[PDB]
Amino acid sequence: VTDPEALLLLPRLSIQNANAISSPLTWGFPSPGAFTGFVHALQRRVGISLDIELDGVGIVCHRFEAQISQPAGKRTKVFNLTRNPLNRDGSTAAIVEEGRAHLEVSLLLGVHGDGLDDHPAQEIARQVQEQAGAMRLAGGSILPWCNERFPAPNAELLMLGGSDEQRRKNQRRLTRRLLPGFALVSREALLQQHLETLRTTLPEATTLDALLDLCRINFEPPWQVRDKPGWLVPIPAGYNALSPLYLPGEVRNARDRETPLRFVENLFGLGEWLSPHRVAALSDLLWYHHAEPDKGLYRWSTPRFV
Amino acid sequence: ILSTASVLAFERKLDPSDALMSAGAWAQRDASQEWPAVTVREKSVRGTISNRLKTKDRDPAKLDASIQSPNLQTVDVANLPSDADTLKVRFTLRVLGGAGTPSACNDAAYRDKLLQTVATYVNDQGFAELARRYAHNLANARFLWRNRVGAEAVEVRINHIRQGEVARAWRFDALAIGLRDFKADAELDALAELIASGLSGSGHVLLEVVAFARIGDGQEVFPSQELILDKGDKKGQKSKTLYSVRDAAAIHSQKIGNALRTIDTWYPDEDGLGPIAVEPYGSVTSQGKAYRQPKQKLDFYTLLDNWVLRDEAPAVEQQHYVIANLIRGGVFGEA
Amino acid sequence: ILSTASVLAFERKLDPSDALMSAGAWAQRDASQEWPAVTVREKSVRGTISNRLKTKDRDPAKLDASIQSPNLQTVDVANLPSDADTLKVRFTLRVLGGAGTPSACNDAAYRDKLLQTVATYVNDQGFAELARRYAHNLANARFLWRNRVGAEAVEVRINHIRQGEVARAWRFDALAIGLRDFKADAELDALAELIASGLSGSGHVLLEVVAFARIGDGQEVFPSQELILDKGDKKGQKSKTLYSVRDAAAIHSQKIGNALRTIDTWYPDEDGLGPIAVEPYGSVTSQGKAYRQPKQKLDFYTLLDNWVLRDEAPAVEQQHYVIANLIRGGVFGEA
Amino acid sequence: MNAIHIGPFSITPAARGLHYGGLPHHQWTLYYGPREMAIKTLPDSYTSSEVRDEFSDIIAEFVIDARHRYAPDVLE
Amino acid sequence: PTWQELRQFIESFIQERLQGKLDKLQPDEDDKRQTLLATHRREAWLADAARRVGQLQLVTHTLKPIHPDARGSNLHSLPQAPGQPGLAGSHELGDRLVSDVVGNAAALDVFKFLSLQYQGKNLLNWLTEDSAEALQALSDNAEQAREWRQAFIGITTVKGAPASHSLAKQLYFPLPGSGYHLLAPLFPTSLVHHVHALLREARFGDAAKAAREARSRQESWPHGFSEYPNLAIQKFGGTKPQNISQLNNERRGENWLLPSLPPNWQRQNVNAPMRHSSVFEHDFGRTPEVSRLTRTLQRFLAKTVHNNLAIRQRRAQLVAQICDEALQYAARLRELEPGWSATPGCQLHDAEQLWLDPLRAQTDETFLQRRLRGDWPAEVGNRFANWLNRAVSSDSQILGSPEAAQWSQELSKELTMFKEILEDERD
DNA sequence: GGGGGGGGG
DNA sequence: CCCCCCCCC
Repeated sequence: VTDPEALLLLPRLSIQNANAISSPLTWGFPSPGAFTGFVHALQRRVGISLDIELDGVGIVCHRFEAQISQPAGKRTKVFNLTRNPLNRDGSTAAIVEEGRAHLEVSLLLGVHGDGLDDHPAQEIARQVQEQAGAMRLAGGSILPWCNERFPAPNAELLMLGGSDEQRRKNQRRLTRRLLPGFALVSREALLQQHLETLRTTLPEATTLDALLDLCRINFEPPWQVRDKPGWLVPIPAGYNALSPLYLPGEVRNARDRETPLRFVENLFGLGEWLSPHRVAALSDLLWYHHAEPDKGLYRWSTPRFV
Repeated sequence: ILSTASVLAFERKLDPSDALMSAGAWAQRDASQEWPAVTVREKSVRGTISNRLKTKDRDPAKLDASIQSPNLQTVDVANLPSDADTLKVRFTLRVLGGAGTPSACNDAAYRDKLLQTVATYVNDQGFAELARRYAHNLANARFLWRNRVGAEAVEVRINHIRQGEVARAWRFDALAIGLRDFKADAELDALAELIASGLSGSGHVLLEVVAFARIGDGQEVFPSQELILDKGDKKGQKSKTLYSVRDAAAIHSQKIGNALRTIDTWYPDEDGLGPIAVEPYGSVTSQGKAYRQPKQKLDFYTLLDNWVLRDEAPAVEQQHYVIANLIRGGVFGEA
Repeated sequence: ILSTASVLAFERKLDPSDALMSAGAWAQRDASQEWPAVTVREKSVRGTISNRLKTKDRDPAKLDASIQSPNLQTVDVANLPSDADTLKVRFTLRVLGGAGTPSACNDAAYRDKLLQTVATYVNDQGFAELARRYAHNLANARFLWRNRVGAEAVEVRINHIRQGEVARAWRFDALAIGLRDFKADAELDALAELIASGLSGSGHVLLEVVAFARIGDGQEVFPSQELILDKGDKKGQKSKTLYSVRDAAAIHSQKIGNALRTIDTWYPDEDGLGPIAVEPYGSVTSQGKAYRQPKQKLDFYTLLDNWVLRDEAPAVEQQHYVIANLIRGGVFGEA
Repeated sequence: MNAIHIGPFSITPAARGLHYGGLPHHQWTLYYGPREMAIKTLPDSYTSSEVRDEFSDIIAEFVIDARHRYAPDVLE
Repeated sequence: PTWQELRQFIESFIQERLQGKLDKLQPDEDDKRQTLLATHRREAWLADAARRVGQLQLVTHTLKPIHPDARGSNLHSLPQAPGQPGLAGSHELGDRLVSDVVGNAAALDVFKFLSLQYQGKNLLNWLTEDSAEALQALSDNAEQAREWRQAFIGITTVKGAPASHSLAKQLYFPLPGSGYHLLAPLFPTSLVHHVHALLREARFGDAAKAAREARSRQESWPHGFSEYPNLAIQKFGGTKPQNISQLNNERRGENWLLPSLPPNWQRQNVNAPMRHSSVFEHDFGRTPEVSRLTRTLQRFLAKTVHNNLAIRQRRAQLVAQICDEALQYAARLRELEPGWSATPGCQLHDAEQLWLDPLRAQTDETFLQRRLRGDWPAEVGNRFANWLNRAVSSDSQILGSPEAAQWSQELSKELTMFKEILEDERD
């Protein structure tokens, strides 16, 4: 919703057991809403004391490992589980299938505020790094890099460049820092135009079928494969309204009785993983919240991408 | 009237990393940064029927027919190399601050009462006994589990990482410190002071825990076995599967946490086992029996509602158990 | 009424390792730590028709048609080099102890009764006959299964590894010590006392066992062999796959365990065959017939349910068999 | 059970049954006449359709190789 | 139209249920037939159904897939269609909507008593309107018909207070100006059932299997197929999938999650090309990603020009991906040893070694640290361009036409970008 | 057909 | 908390 005055690079963060089930329809890399919520929790915890705002997160995902296995005779996969403790009668409890993933991601954070002029860049960078080293990113603990060879501090780069060439060199150096990974971006325009292409191909086609067609490998008879522009993952694109926004004390057993609750349904969109050298600026990769609370639509996206 | 909060959840304080397992030689433990990792391999077993028979297949003809059909499995096995008698197990522990602060709470009054109860607990005795028992369970390598059973010598090195360097190095003989006695030692008290300051603090305390076990040359190490459901599939699967991160055998973080939380020596049953893991309704998976039942007034939930709501503060041991549950975490709250 | 527990899981005492086989020469076996490992190479076999026919292809036309077009296979084969006559097989055994205590037990009172039963056994007749027979099965190289059947001379060296150093060395002629007679020898009695001290919990016993067998220059050795689910054609008709850990042939640990457990000379059938491997229902896969069937009251489960549940103590050799089963370990217990 | 005859193909099981995993298994053999092409271990709970579908990929690969091996010549 | 045919159909339904439970019980004595016909043969069974419709609930989004000891408010609501483009949901389910049933496993029979087609339409939409044939076909009395209609139509409306349990998920969302919403999500079991049905047609349908056989026969077919690789199975009920919901009893567990995976989710290893002559043609080129990219360039090079420039745009994008992977290869070459390029060897591609190992400038103070700074190696991509010249088709029709000119233009532009990327490696 | 489990008393 | 009926293997 705003252009960041600076970009803070949180380095390689090893998230231990992240929620591999991103959505009721998708598994794998966690939701971008988890990353945006983590950055908002960082702004809630240490952002206010530094007189800065932390909005917008760019994910690089340097490493992914899924705690999964492939059973023999099946082409699908299953989630490795954890043994929950027994009940009070000594019996095994009912198992809820929860999957885990070891992530290694680096985050570009959009920083704007007067506190950037009040503190050194390395000071606020080290403060938000040591705050983020005791938090969670998708349900997993963050490994804060103890007793390895060379630890990685941040590099907060001011986006108000004095010259266009110096700004370009800064963005290319920051892209070179986060090199072995893929920027995950939102593709609402690509999914909508592919929906229009399928509607010209066949009418009454929903956005779900256009999302599904952009993920399966289509085999065409003369036997070739229908190509895709990018990786084109199905991402959770936010939450849509399923109920009116009830009063803060209205909903029974809410998390807090001061925040209003509204039952939601998952919104599914198309995301794309790209090499981060294929972007004009690294501020395009930032994932922003977008509530629009009168109509539900509690989305996260990448505005100012293309 | 101080009703209990309908959601009440606590973060996992003392959250460990996955215990990376590597191999090497004893008296080369100082240069253990380049030790090759233990790799999980596959092998085949042909056993014979040795389970109990239910008095319908005990006839010699059917039993001989069952033996005549060969029973075969594939098992994931982790072994030490035949020139490395020492198993090194390394993980990172983050002692998080705000141990008595819940993640979620409905009632503001219940949150204030719980914070006041925890604050009176820190003002009275602190986390000093609990961090002593946590430093004990770090000091003996209970997180090695079956790697600790037949080892010649186990030694635990624990390094406090303040910013990027070892702020304080502790070295413990893990076999000398028992699995069931919580005694007093100067280095153990210093580690207890550090862990209690991390629990009482606002940030976190970072520790690197490395355990060297002299199991034997080429012996079988025991990483955590992965819980994979067969789900009634037609094709036979491998019976035993292990855990690894990247060609490197590992123990699950919850197993290391369960070994770290094995401090509960205050359950109403007899302590023939010794300490058990701090669980609500005192569940022990190795026994199939749950101590600290709610029919007695010593389970975690009734102790919390007595300590917080009705102001019936229990004994100091049960207060230690309640705060150990709060450090452990969990999802509580009636409907 | 003292019902037996649903889970009575026992750990494995006398823990073996994957016995790696290298190659070398006789009279150079003293310096054998640099010996090159036996490689599991590949070769091709042309299989002629040599099995029983099913009274349908017994016609000469279809038999000659099948013989005219035979079938080819690729086998993993492990051989000595053409300049190496001696096979060396190396593994480490770990005599743990605490054999009466099970790892998991649903019933505490049944666990106490089993502990009292094993304690009264040890007070009456400890691990003296059992460790003597285990030292026998180590002394003759029964873990050389088909590497012993035509060996010219087998020599077994057992070194007690204490603090990374050899505490005591044993050197046995494995052909003089038979595979069926359990006689007495002073060095064998010393090894029996060491395994007794390991099994009683009075000491930590790790042994390095190296067996040198004279098979011949280039002769085929017999390591452990893996199961092959699919042959296919992408894999070039892989019919036999032998076991190897890292470019080095090896025997499975459980095969060494089964060879070490061959102490049971007290089954109700005649001992003209000799000892059989200790197992519930005394099963031999090569014989295909269970000695100690559940019908004749001499198997492990009925003897354990008489000795412990109903205090019906069996004979001294039969309770030796029961305690040998407890040393072997298993998933004893009903569903 | 019994052999599955797919044209010239015969899927015949071994009479011996193994117990891979815990479930019983049988080693099923696929022949094109006297030549075997795929020996695969399959459960006894498998139906005939599942045993057919296990070897259907090798069957289709052999069909494709026979089409591309004995294709007639082309005059342009 | 007539109430008599609806009465005949519901009497036939209860008679079929009566003879089904008589065949299931197989009773020949002990007066079980009289007790069975005394409660499931008359209108009182409908009154008994009045005791069963209040227990069941027809929902589209439920909470019971989240931890089964949680008791929340499962609600049947169709979400509004979002005005923003390019995102899907359960709002896309229009007439292709299957409503899940939650409640007891014994009252569910009355669900088909609300799902028959007597006059040609579903009876819940028949009972949502005050029709003439309605309220007479099931009850002779008016008030009994009204209360039966209200109880039978209450299976759609949510019962109890609006509530989400503690074990359910609740996630704060930051408002634009100074606020939060708690936003408890529910499992879209109707949407999951629709996606699972579509995947069932895609993977085990008759037309899909026929297209798979046509691919296996390498013959033509009027329609294609799909594969859906890397699917994940998430079983909700462990012992009784029927305890979760009725739709989860239709598909026993098996959530069938789509692979939203990053491209580095299957990182094999990092290897150092020691005894080899060129990195692009021996080690980097054998990775499967650039393998599929090179086969894609081979397929797109020998093609018609009717969509040419647009295809060329795709081709430009395609060729960009390959040099991206080259940088990605260099990226994982940052994960290797600092001084692997200084090892001994007769041939180790020393022309590329200034870019292969950037960390050897830390190893050597002046032996090779100043060499990369003074040389500024950017010609290596030209060597890679030579390897990329092995990615083009050997067709003289492209060389005669301007297709080779456009290929050389986009190749020169992308290796200009690659050389500019390799130029400022010293910063 | 048998055994587990949910639901009503 | 115990018994019976339904549903799954």
